[PDB]
Amino acid sequence: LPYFAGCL
Amino acid sequence: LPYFAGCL
Amino acid sequence: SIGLRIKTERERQQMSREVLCLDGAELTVRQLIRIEKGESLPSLDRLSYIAKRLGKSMTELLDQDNITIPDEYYEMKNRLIKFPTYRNPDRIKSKLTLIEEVYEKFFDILPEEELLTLDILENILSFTSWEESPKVEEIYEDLFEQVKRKRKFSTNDLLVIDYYFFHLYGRKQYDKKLFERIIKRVLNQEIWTDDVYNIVLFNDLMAIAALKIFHNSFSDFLTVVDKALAVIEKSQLYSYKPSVFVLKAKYELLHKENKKEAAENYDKAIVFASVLEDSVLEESIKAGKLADGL
Amino acid sequence: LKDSIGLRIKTERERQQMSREVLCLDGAELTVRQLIRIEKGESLPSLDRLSYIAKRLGKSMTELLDQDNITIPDEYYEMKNRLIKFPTYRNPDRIKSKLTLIEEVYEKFFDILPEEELLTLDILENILSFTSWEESPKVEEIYEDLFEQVKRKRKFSTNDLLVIDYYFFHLYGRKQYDKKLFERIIKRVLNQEIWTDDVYNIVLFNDLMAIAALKIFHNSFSDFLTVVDKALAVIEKSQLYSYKPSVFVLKAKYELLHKENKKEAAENYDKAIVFASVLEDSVLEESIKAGKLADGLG
DNA sequence: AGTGACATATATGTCTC
DNA sequence: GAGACATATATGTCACT
Repeated sequence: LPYFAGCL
Repeated sequence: LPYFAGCL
Repeated sequence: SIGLRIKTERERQQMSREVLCLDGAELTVRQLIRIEKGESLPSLDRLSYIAKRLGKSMTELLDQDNITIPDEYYEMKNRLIKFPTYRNPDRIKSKLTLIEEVYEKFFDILPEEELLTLDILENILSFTSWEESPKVEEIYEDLFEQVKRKRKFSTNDLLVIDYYFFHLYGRKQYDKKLFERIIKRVLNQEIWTDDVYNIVLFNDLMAIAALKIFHNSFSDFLTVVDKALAVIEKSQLYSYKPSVFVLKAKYELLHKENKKEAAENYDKAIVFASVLEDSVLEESIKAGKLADGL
Repeated sequence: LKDSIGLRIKTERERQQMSREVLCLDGAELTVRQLIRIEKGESLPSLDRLSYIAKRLGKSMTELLDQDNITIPDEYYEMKNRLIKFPTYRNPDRIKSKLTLIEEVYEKFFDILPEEELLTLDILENILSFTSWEESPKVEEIYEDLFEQVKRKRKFSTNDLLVIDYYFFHLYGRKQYDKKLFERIIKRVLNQEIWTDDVYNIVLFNDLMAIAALKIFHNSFSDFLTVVDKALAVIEKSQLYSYKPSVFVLKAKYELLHKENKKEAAENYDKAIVFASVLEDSVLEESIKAGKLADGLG
């Protein structure tokens, strides 16, 4: 996933 | 109490 | 029911009997079948292991009169705790209205600790002035007297302290040594993972800073600001950081005599309030900046 | 535990000035000799006898064992708070740090953690250690039975949303996937209720970010703004604005690829950059500024 | 996947001093 | 109170499908 979807 | 201290 | 509550909770988590029993070193799948079917009454040893595996307490598993607090209460409690009124009368009236809704809906099932939190929060929100509002001693004699003797503070302890800070704000004559004791103890508190505890702790830190400004006692002022930052950094509740920038703006203006650095901190609070889209907070910070000769 | 209960029984019995012989009554339900073994710790009482002891003492059986025993230490929730609440944004140094923290959490609390907490840590470990769909195991490999049950559930739990997040990680950059299954769980993710469990809402927000990133890769913007609104609903209900910069990036990519509006795309990007700068996240702002420069803006 | 058979463990009762 | 022996129940191992 891109960086913005890595909210964990 | 001032507004910035009213964090409730 | 004891075997049925275990079986229902085990199937709720989509857990098989083998996963719950693991290697059988503490409970075999054979005996878990007997327990859930009611053929055998589980001993406290095995029931203690079953509770640990299911994430429930033994009290939750066998309490016949066990009442469960619905999610609607914590949703209403979340709105009462997490949405700062900033002493706005419309936001105060809305929370006082919500407090009355919460009470008439859940009073029969809420324990005394939760009703005490709603009680103190009702007096904090509906506070008018140190003259008219009820004195902290009148209503919270025991709680405030214990706070005087207590070293570690709870959520309701910090709420009583906040109501004490509201009464202490306007008075020119006050107990100076008692106020110094409370400051050091609030600064000594440890930041939990409970957001409700950290929010009330942040409120006390904001009231301490506001009291030091009214008293013009800027000793240990940066220590309070640092702990207010530490609470924000650990809970990641940045809805309160604009109030920290106001503290730094007040510190530069009134103590460091640096107006240009005080206005820059004010601008950071206004920008922070704008990106949060809280116009009530943004309008209050801009009004405080202009009233401070900026 | 044997002494913990026997101590509580003897204390409450002696404070009520009731003797052992008076408590056991005739002996139909409990004898004095056994009560001595229960109080002194030689024997652990059964539920039927513990119920009689509570009834004679005026307490409920819950009150005799109302001790909060086998409670998860505060240090776990503090270390768990660092794992759930500090977004790595797929940064290698932040991912490895959380992978290190999971190893520390597992060593200290494995014997005491419930199954759902252990499952949360395990799924989180795979999501963090995920690299690419070719080098990382499929969701139907490490969570076979679990993901099959998720395909049929209507109300998703926290661990169910975590499995869906890993499944979203394997879908990205992939062709010839189960299309109908993807659209179905999208509908079910957009149907979940937003309560006050921040761990749930953060993971729910992650799934919403993964859906939008997949819709952008698929060039399918149907219900894209619906995913955006539910993402803002999570932020506004939980007041966790640490994740709002990601939403502004979605609205920018929506204006750039669906509306063909590079003006609004560059404007929502700037809102994300000033939001990340006001949050003081160097990795987040430098990542958003690299995305705007890659999309041909600013 | 739940069974039943049978031994063991533990709590519990009934003496005994 | 405490030790001795018997009993009821919970639990574990085996065996079977």
